[PDB]
Amino acid sequence: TNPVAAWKALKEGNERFVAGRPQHPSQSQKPTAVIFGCADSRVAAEIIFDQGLGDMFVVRTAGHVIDSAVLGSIEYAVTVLNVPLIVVLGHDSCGAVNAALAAINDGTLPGGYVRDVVERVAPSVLLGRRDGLSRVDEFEQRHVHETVAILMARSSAISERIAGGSLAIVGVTYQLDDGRAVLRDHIGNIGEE
Amino acid sequence: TNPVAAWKALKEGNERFVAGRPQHPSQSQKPTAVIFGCADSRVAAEIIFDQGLGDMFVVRTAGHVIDSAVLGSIEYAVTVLNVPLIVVLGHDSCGAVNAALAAINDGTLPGGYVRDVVERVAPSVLLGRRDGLSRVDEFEQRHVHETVAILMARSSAISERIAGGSLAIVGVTYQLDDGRAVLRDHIGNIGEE
Ligand SMILES: [Mg+2]
Ligand SMILES: [Mg+2]
Ligand SMILES: [Zn+2]
Ligand SMILES: [Zn+2]
Repeated sequence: TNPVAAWKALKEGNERFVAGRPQHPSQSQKPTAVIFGCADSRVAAEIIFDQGLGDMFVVRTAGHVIDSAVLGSIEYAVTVLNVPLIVVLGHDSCGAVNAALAAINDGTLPGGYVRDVVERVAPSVLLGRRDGLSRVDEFEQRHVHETVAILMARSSAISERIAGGSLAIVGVTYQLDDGRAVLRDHIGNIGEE
Repeated sequence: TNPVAAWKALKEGNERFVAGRPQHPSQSQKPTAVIFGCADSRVAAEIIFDQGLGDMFVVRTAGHVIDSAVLGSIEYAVTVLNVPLIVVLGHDSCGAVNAALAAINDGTLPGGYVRDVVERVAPSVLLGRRDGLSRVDEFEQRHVHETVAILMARSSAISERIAGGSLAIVGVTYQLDDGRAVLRDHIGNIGEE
């Protein structure tokens, strides 16, 4: 019902997952959070954060790429379903980011609608390279950061609710082999204090 | 490695889920299938089909709406990752479909990027109404059907691989309270014979 309670639920759920003591095995009302994840993730966010049925509204694309339908999906959860928290969720060994890194090397983009994915991931890799980054996971962390920024800049409905106090957005990553959800970016009050 | 083996894996996995005897509790290589699902689904496809880690490449938007990034995501799995099967996965009590039905009644679309979602779901509801449909689940089944058609029409890379023998696309629905994955549409050879 607010960003503090929503983030508390996810943080505790990931503590239970990491501990190997889940409350909602195979997931055992209106959603607590929007999760914006990557299509090549190897594990469901509902497992990572140990949530039950209907707790999460989940949007997923290759490399977290955003177009109008992706944006409208997230805006729908916030404005229609009144969801109080958006989590941009990144992961280790992201293949989409590796594909973007490959295209930059070769100086040309792939064809068809695959172009549309790589051209939306490549800007973050280029910013990353300007700042001295060189590894897929470093680029993915930067791309999570940039994706949070894109969502606020492109959607007045999102940005207004964050300013107004009823929405927060966080950038979070995990490494599959350790399971910990690492909080990176946080815009709005989520009760960390 | 081909659409027959891919569909066999999913069908058997859903039989194990329904039976209450899963091999991959909390999900216990290159993906076996693309799943295109709805963001307001209440349960992960990895549970419904009892799959392990990395087995599924999952794209999700509100109401299965398609834009360039969604399409490119699916095309990426097929052309880069050589995934042999796309599953358009629908579900009961879909809120996005109910939101589209509401907008049609009122004769005007919602604002911001929410417009972009409802205007991509509304065409299926209108076709549904022309054919005498009236319930959310009937409209969702029709919308699964239309979404399979859209993917083939909009992507030459997808359509060519289906014609060529290396890709199939299926439309599947489930009702949460019974768990069964119901096969509705099937383009290509998936070994049902
Ligand atoms: Mg902060
Ligand atoms: Mg057929
Ligand atoms: Zn990824
Ligand atoms: Zn739905």
